Amino acid sequence: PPAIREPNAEELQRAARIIRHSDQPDGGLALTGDKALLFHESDDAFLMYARRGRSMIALYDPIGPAMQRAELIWQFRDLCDLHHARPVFYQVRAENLPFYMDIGLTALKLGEEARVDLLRFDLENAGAAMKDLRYTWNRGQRDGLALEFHEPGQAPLDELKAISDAWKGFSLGRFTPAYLNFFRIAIVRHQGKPVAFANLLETDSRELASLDLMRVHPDAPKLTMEFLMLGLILHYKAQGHARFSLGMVPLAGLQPRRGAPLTQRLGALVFRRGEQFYNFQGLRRFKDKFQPDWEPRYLAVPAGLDPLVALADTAALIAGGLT
Ligand SMILES: [Cl-]
Ligand SMILES: [Cl-]
Ligand SMILES: [Cl-]
Repeated sequence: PPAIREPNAEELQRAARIIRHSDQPDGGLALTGDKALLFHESDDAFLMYARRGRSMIALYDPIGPAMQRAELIWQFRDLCDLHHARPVFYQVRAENLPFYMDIGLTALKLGEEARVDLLRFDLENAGAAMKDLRYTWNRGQRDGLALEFHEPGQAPLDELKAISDAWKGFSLGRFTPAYLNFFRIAIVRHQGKPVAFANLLETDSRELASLDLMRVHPDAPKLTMEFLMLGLILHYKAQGHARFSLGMVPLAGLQPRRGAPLTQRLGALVFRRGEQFYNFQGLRRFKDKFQPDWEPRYLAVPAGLDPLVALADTAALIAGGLT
């Protein structure tokens, strides 16, 4: 069998095209180039993966049209058997689960993704949740916080490096010019001084927009984070987008429920930090400030086999990274 390689600049450009034609902005993580690309025979859809141990671990569901997604999943199983490796899918949607079942994979709960319904989101709606955001938006504007947007290529990357340094791989983006040049970038300035930034995952449609890197200067005001997020939500709402993703919160960050099946517990082993799980304290509570809708995300592993092995390889690949 041939060699698993990183994609070239021609392949990356082809992948970038596929993402634009999709409703899957999170596919933009393929553009770091540290993930191998499995293109459909039509070159209208791709799947991204990495190898760790005897496992081949795909990142997210395949990027592309519905039918091509399903056929890529079968392609991947074929490719995995050709290399004598076990297929693993990291952070997949429940709707694609039947396809993973068909190639002989079961699943473990990994966490939950928070997405804000932009069409329903309004700061003048009821509830104290909206009240607090109105305060954050005005109090923050008094204090000199301002959100700006830069087309791809723009934005002082030297000023971004300052925040980035004061503040990996596979499931995350990389602070490199080659990568950040692909995306729109939002910057928060405290009375002119850069205090936070974030690259923006978009598509040519307005179905979904999400996040990747989001780094904040440690000396920045407390509200900078909340302000930056709220600003992005209002921004994409105005642009006419339907949903905005705040990212995922792994199991340990959700409300603890023991007495639960191992299927909905074992997924925690992906995020271990020494003698402790990453607890992701307040991460759920923070995302909940914007009243998002939560949806499960799964880790697809070979069925009828001890998932501890695939969990180990997945844990190693992730190396503790999250948005
Ligand atoms: Cl996702
Ligand atoms: Cl999907
Ligand atoms: Cl402060």
